[PDB]
Amino acid sequence: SNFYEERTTMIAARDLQEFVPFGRDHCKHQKESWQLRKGVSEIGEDVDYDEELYVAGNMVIWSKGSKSQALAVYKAFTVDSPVQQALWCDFIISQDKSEKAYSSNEVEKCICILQSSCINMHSIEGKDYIASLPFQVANVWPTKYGLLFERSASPREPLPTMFSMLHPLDEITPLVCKSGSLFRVQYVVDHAMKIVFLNTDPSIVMTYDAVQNVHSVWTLRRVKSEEENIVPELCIDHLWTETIEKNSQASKVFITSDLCGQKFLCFLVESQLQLRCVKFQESNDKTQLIFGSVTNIPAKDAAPVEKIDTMLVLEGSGNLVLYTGVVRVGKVFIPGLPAPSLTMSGTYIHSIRDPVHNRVTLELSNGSMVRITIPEIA
Repeated sequence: SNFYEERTTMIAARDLQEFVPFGRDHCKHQKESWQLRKGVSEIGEDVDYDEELYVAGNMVIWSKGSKSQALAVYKAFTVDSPVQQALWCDFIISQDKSEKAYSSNEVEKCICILQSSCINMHSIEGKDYIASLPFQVANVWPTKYGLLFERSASPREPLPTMFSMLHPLDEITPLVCKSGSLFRVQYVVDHAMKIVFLNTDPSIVMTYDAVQNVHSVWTLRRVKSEEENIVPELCIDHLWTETIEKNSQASKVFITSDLCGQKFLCFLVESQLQLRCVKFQESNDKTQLIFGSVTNIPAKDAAPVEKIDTMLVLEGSGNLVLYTGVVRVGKVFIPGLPAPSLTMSGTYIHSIRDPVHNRVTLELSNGSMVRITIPEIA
């Protein structure tokens, strides 16, 4: 007899609901995009709030609601030309004078809407900032210090390709980079370097080097007073380059933690169907990051589920698999929606997105979208 001796683990997903972005209803009527993040509840309020930032054509819809409450609040913005990009961002108002772990910078939170002609920043407190950039914007990224712009491509004096904006009314300034050697700072001018990820805490940037086909991670910080070299405000400071087969630009990047607190920086390399997960941790003197082993996890797609310290992985086969960091926990089962080897339906999960609390969106192959709950394995 087996005597309860363990062999296989199966995870019960539950609380399945059709998902259609809130903003889809409140817009003109075809390209659309959105992102979800957690909203804030009041102190000791027992409810999970979602925020959605939705974009279609000339409109941006911000909304906040709950899966448990009927009504959501929303704010619509309409501009005159197609929205290139919309994002949440924040600008430092007052720098933290304290070393204590509870202390932080006072900041001004905004919704940033980018058009061809200009950029608009709408603060939560009610200020509309209007600015424009002297060049074409390929992409913009929120950072700990505001916004970071990538310029589209159009003696020897190359124009810098990356620019920070520390306050919506301030002049933008070129980014510099510092890269350590064994045996100095300079302007970012390489067009081969592509940003793929920003994070605020820890304050880092991940880039893909399009000619050497390897990713790098950097500390994003203020320039030091030895800026003897228009003067930069921010700097990217090389931390790590992967040791690695064609290696494409990462399609998705995120941080996850396992059950015992080990963090990983994970980036999905589509061309190899791998999720590369690199351990990292803060220095014990807390001045910078330390990087450990990298693990390749087979994946078509993946999403961190932060509230419960696990990560969902979608395999090439269409199987959903739950991880905690790089340790596989088990297959995830969804009532009504079998894996492909278990159904005659042509319907499979095409992709995974919008993790908030313990819920995640599945994009299904028949066009529709479904939101599910992943239980604590805690």
